[PDB]
Parts: sequence; C-alpha cells; structure tokens
Amino acid sequence: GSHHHHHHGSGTDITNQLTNVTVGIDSGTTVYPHQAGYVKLNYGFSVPNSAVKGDTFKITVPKELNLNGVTSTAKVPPIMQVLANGVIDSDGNVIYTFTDYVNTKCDVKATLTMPAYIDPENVKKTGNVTLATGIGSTTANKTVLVDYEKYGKFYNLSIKGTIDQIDKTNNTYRQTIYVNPSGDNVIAPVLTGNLKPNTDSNALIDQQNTSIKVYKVDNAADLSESYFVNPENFEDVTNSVNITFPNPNQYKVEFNTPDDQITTPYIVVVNGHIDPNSKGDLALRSTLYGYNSNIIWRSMSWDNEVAFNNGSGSGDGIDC
Amino acid sequence: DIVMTQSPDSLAVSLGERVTMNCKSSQSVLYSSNQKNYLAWYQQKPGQSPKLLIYWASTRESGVPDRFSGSGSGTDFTLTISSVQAEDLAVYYCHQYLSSYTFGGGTKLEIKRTVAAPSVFIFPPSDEQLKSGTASVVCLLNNFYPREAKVQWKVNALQSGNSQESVTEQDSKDSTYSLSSTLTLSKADYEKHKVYACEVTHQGPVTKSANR
Amino acid sequence: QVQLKESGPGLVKPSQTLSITCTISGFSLSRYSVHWVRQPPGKGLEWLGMIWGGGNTDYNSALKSRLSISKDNSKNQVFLKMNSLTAADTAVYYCARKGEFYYGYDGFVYWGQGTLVTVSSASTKGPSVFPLAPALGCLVKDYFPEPVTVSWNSGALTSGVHTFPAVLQSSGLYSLSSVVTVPSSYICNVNHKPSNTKVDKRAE
Repeated sequence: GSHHHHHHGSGTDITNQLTNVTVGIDSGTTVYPHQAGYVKLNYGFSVPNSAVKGDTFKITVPKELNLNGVTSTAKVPPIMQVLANGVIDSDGNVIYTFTDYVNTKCDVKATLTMPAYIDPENVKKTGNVTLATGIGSTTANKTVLVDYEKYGKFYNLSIKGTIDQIDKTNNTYRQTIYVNPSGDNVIAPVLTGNLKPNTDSNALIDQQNTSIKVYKVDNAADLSESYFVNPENFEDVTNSVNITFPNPNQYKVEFNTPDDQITTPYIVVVNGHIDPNSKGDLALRSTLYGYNSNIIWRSMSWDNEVAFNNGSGSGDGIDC
Repeated sequence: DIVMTQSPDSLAVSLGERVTMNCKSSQSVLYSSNQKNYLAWYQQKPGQSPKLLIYWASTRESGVPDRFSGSGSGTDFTLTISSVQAEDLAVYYCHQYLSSYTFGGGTKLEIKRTVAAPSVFIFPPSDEQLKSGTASVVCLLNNFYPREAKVQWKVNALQSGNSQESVTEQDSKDSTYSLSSTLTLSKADYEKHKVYACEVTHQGPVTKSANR
Repeated sequence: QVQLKESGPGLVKPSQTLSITCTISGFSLSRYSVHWVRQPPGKGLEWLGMIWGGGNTDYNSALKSRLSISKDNSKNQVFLKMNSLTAADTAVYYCARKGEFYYGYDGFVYWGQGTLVTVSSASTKGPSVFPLAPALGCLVKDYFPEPVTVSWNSGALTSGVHTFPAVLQSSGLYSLSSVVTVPSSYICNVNHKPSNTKVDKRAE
C-alpha cells in the first residue's frame, strides 16, 4: 500500500451534489507547530441516494497546511463497513472514492475529522495565517497566529532542532538542527547527537545509519523559522568538519575552523534510521558545547520528541 | 567495535624491494557522507613511541619518506614501501578513528636470507643448582633461519607444560635468530629419571640428549 | 614545541591503584584533548580514553569501570588512574595529542616516550647464577625486578655472544640464559642494580 501509486476508473465527482454541508477548523488562537501543535479539520455532509461506487468528492486543503506532519507520508482515514476511501492529490487535496455501501443504501450521511499541520515550506515565518478548507461551495476560514517561537540559548551557546520525514516502513527520519542561530562567537564548538536520556528511543546512530550534512550560514536572515531548509541556499562544508561516532548511538561534529571559533550559524541535516525491530520511538538530544571569551566550558542541549494523531470518520444510512 | 586485522603477522623483506602490508576492517571505515576513510598507519621501533606515517588512508604525513604510500577504501587497505631501507625494519600498525579508536595486531618486517639450520646444544642441570632443589635443563638452537621452530622435550615421554622459551632479535650481521628453551622439573622428579631429550624440528629432526 | 612526558611508578602491586601523570608543554591543555593509550610487551596498542579541553572524558568501554582520567590545566598535568589490576595491565602507557586543525581529526600525532608499568607482587631479589657447562652459557635464575646485565670476561668476549630476553616464571621471578660459542683452554660477569648484586661464575 503506497501513496505514490494511484488507481482510477469509472465514476463521477459528486462533490457539488453533497447536501447539508458543514466545515469547521478546530484550533486555539495560536498554533505552535514545533510544540506538536496542530489543527483539526471537521466535515459533515449528506450524500445523495443517486451515488454509486467510484463517485468521488473533493476536500480542499490549503497549501498552508499538510496532513502528514512529522511523518513522511499522509494517511487519510476511511469513512466507515467502508463508505469511502481517500487519497491525497498533487495539489494537496483529498479525493475520496465511495465504496459499494452506497449502491444499496439511501439517506447516507457522514462525518470526518482530520488532523492538519502548518506546512514548513509555505509558512516559513512566525505570523498570522488565515487557514481555508472546504468541500465544494462551503469553505471555512480561521485566522490563527503561527508561532515557531525561539531557539534555546545558554551563555553564548544557541541551538534548536526539528524532526520530520519519520517513515516507519523504511525505518528512517530526518532531523534539522540550527547551530548558533543567535550569531554568537563560539570557540571550540562541538555538537553531539544522542538519544534522549532515560526515554524510550529507537534511533540507531552510527556511521552506517546516520548521514550528516553541515551547511554554513553566511546570512542568518535566510534561515526559515519553520526549519524548512533547502541546501542550495547555503554553503556545504561537510568535508571541512570532523564527523565521528565516538560512542554507541552518538555522533559528534567538530566545526574545526582555522581559528577554532565560529561566528555564524550552521545547519546540520541528519538523515538517520530507526531500529526495524522496535516500536520506533524517536527521542533525541542535541548538545552544543563551547567556550566563551572567558574560556569557561559550557553546553546547551535541545531535546526532540514527537506526537502522532489520527483522524476519524463515521457514516450512517438506511436500507432502501 | 570495528575490529582491525592485519594479514601477514611477519614479513621477510629484501633491502631494496617492494613490500606491501594488508589491513582489513570488520565494518567499513569509509563514511559515505564525506567520502573519507578513517584509517591511519603507524611505524614503531622496539623502544620508541609509534610514528604516524599515513592518515585518511592515503595522506602522507609530513616528514615521512616518499617510498611510503597507502591505498585502499572501505574495508581493505594497504601500506606500501616502494623500496625497503635499513631504517624501515620495524612494526607497522593500522588504525581506525571513525568509531572510537582501534588498532590492528601489526606486521613485523624482518630481513630475508637463505635457510640455515640451528646448531643444537643441550646443557644438564648444574650441580651448584641442584643444591637449591630445583632442576633446569637448557636446550639451545644457535643461528638459524627462518624463526619457525618446534622444540619438544622427552623425559620417551612428551612434556606438556613445564617448558619456557625465548628468541633473540634477528642478528644485525647474519639475519639469523637464536632460541633458548628451559625445561624445569623438581629435584625429586629429575632424580627419578635418566635419558632426557631435546628434540628439535626445523626447515634446515635432531635430538640432543643427556643421560642422568 | 608541543611535548608530552609520562611519569609513574615502575612497579605496582595488584592490590593497588595505578596512578600515572602526563606532563604537557607547548600548548594549552584547556584547548586540546589528550589521549591515553597502552601497549603490553610484544602486543599491539589499546586506546584507554581521553579528556577534552573542556574536561569531558570518554573511556574505552571495556575498562571504564576500572579507569579514571582527570587533569589540572593550571599545572599542565593530565592524570590516569586504574584499579583492580592484573598482570594484564603490565604495559607501556602513553599520553598523546592530535595534530593541528588541518589534520581533520582528533588522533595520535604527538606521543610521549611512554612509561612501563608492570603489575607484580614480587619483592626485590638477586639472581642465582648457574653455569651451563660445555657452546658455553650462564643461567641467571630467579631475580626481580628487571633488568639483568651480562658480560663475558669483563667485556672482552664480545663475539658469538647470545644473551636472551628474560622470561617471567609463574613464580613471578625472571630468569635468562646467556651463551657464547667457542672451539677450549671463561667467566660471565652478571650485575643487577636493584639488589646491589654482582656475580662472576666460571666455565668447565
């Protein structure tokens, strides 16, 4: 079952024949994507007795949102006996295809809730965003503040990280780390990547399982707050740093400059693996060590954990 | 643990010829992201600290002669000496630094020469010593080549345990070795037998025996 | 110039703690990590652990329970401590340091000369010197610690001389054989500093 392979055929889009349409967006006045914040998209509709297997309807989802969040592939929930199975198209919209249930049922009505997440590429910056979703002529709008908040900082050591592209079938994940986003001077900077202490974590961190790329940021303004990163905007300095794997499930990166200090941010993109023989918990700790001008040794660390949500969908009807 | 294994433990060299040594790793030491092989080679002489010759598989360390080169990738690696000199006689160790730090068991270079049999001697326990109530029989193999030699004591009874041997370093003007084997028995045990034997096999099977 | 020199005891009992010092020059200890690595007689090398400039330490997993590394930047000193010792901890102990940034990794470029630590319960003892009678040899038995120095005819019988590496007996004492090849008509001169002993046995 792959989201890269779709199937079509007989049937007609009966979106505009949906009766009793209501749409809603459940969220707070503020959404914090990096604190596992999300919204709920709610939908209700009556289906025409006229409907037959293969007829489709379209739920319009805005580019400011995606449905996959921290995982790499979105699963839209089936409306339930299965009334309708759904799929995500190239625009991000959800096309549902009605089953056989509707070939012999009448007065059919349904409900749907889908978790949705602020998309990092389309909402790169903190700020208000009007979210719009709908079905046919019925659109709902909700204007919300998207707040990506702030990196962590202790003395002259700044760091934050994000996790996405969690793929529980190929056993991989991505982690994107901003090192020194404060634009501090740091001397003898060292980054270590670990499992989060005393927490169930199934990351395998080592030279075979963990691909690390390091980008130098010559213009901090180019950094998104969402942690979307396109490597083409920055300088790839992977080959000039020291990357090693000094302890079980730990990596270490020394920036190793000629004057043994950094004055700019660095982005570290970690493409790693999950332990196939496990529940696949992901709890990580990223630690930035460094001296200040006074040569007192300090570290700041950032923890990454994740949450998972499921939508639902129910439908009733009567034998004709 | 990435384990490092070097194939030829000992290597016989002709002063001037091309010596290659193998080193192998139990997992790859080429990290795919930076395309670097985290591999070093070290030289060591008998009383001195190791000396870095080669790092990143093929980067020659400053000061090291041009006759040394390193090649390989992934799990298989090689240290070459274009033409071996007097000072090249030493031990060589490989080493990886990608996943903590580990070393290979090393490869000793020795000078190659023609085969030469040991002259075998036996020496019974001295009378002076017998006074200390302890008996050491000494078997000596002088000036032989190669080193590989099996010494076995008969007391017509094979002696398992109860012996110790040491071998000299290759002679600087002969390219030859020297071996001394000591069989130690109690006084009671030594006095309860006659006709002890030192049998010695080599590539150059002679028994040198004495009767009590 | 960057320098390192290891000092410690020569001998240490298995009931005791091994304590080594690495004295550093030519760089600041707070800016460079220093490693410890050891080498048993006639065997290969084994990383023990390291202390970062900032004070963090990493240990070899197989020895972490028995090992502590610490330092004093003030005094340019790095310290190694090892308890629960056995004969297997008899080794030359080295401290070592990486090359400058352009090497691209933290490894072993600058080494100390190393310091032999031998773990042993033995007490100082002088050797018994027995003649290996006619090949003529001297059997130098049951001494501690090393080394033995052997001469032949106060240093005139230099040719054909074979004085072997000592072997450690199960007793904890050493013995060695020294031999000279001859045609006949003759005295080996054996010294052993740490017991004020001197012997001169003759040949039959």
